[PDB]
Amino acid sequence: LDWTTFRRVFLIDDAWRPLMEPELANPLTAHLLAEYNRRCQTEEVLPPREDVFSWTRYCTPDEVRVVIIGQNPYHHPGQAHGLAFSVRANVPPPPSLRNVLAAVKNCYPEARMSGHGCLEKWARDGVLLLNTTLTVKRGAAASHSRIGWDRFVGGVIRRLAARRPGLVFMLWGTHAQNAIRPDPRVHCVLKFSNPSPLSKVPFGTCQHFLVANRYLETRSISPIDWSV
Ligand SMILES: OC[C@H]1O[C@@](CO)(O[C@H]2O[C@H](CO)[C@@H](O)[C@H](O)[C@H]2O)[C@@H](O)[C@@H]1O
Repeated sequence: LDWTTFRRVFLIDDAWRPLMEPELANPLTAHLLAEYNRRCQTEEVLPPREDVFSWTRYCTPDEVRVVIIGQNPYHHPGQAHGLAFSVRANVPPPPSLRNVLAAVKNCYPEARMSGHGCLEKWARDGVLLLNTTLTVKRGAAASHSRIGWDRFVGGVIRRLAARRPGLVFMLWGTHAQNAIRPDPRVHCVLKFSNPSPLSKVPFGTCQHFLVANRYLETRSISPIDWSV
């Protein structure tokens, strides 16, 4: 597994090399990539290839201030673009994203919200929106959850966390909470129910956005402007 080749294939930004290159030495990464490629040859896999690692482009590893974990990408064309929860700018926010934006609006009654659900602005500001499974077969939710992305992604998050003391993690729902278990004494770990529409627990009362900024300030880190 060669870094230059891998980087070129997925248009990965090079600032992430120290965090991702080590993952290429894990024998299981080769298996993951061969299976991902096998899937792309036999299915309409989403998001498009050039977007699978869009999260490496919006900000560098040292700019990450908050990590929000997702599960699987949207499986309808035109929705997913490589970031957890986010959808392309011309797509009315699906239920889970609508729920997240509503909590944001409840936390910040004055925020000037655009009404769209493209979280590129958050990503550029260092809010890492990462799915534990990066791809999916069109029309079949979570269809790629067993191909190996979760270990690769978890590895990257682990290296990022060791490199960076003081991160805020927002772990929403069971799956997110089981996949990433950051040292609570080194990082601010915030848990909540799932913004997924299947949850019968309202996501609207989530105050993580406010809690996160108070934490960042105690660590002399600039707060996040959550408007979007
Ligand atoms: O439902 C109206 C409106 O309420 C919001 C804001 O809290 O979310 C609630 O309702 C959803 C179902 O429509 C739930 O899935 C969600 O958990 C709950 O907080 C908005 O998201 C929604 O537009």
